[PDB]
Amino acid sequence: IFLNVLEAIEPGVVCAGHDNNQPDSFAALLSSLNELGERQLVHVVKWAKALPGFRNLHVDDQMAVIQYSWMGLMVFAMGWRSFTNVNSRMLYFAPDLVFNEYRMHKSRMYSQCVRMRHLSQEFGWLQITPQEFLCMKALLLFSIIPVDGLKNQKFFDELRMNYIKELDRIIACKRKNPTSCSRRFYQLTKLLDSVQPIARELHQFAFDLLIKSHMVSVDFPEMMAEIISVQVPKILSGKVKPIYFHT
Ligand SMILES: C[C@]12CCC(=O)C[C@H]1CC[C@@H]1[C@@H]2CC[C@]2(C)[C@@H](O)CC[C@@H]12
Repeated sequence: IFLNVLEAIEPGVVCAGHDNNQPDSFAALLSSLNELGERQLVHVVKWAKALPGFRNLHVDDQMAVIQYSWMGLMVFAMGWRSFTNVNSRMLYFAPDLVFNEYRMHKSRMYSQCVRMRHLSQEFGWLQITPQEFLCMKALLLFSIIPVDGLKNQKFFDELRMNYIKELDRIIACKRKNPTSCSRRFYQLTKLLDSVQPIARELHQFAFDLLIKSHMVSVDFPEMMAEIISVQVPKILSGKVKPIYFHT
């Protein structure tokens, strides 16, 4: 039943509304990414809330969890769109916002894009399964919290453990078998850990851009400006940190 839900609640295609007739300018690319950000945020919020056992979390923790994991969730899904649609050649942000080397450099985000392209490849280098992808993605929502804990840390802990057990079950139940029930787990949890450092580089980047955003003609939609100035700082200042499997 768990896999039915994830498959059933998987959001669809989200376009960024990017004008591809216009030249690839830093402000153009980042504004489109920003807008894409506002657009996917809406979806992620509706996805997370329809997640199994999500309502078991306290109200502001439901929101907290979302406002802290959104960067990680979106990159992971983006990495995945890149794998299916284009074999991780280029980064598939949206059908109308595909980044190539030029764009990557022409976004002043080259290095970060290398890491994400690198992630998309892992989906291939490991032959990651659509069912594993979904579970992994779900687990990402419960992978970053305040060091002083949430309102009801207990419920969150119950919720996080169960999701881990599921990622473990779709690695055991008949389908691909292989006693590799361990090697496969070490690797996925290893892949899961790797989205975090990538998400941090983007967190810092989004932040600096926002501070001097109007100095570079870069528009930040409402929701995005709020979360980057209110929630991301807590991550960057160390108040909220990611949960790592390996450490
Ligand atoms: C989450 C988004 C938007 C949704 C997506 O598919 C990928 C992705 C990764 C880069 C983020 C971007 C939103 C806008 C940000 C945060 C920019 O300010 C700098 C990095 C961008």
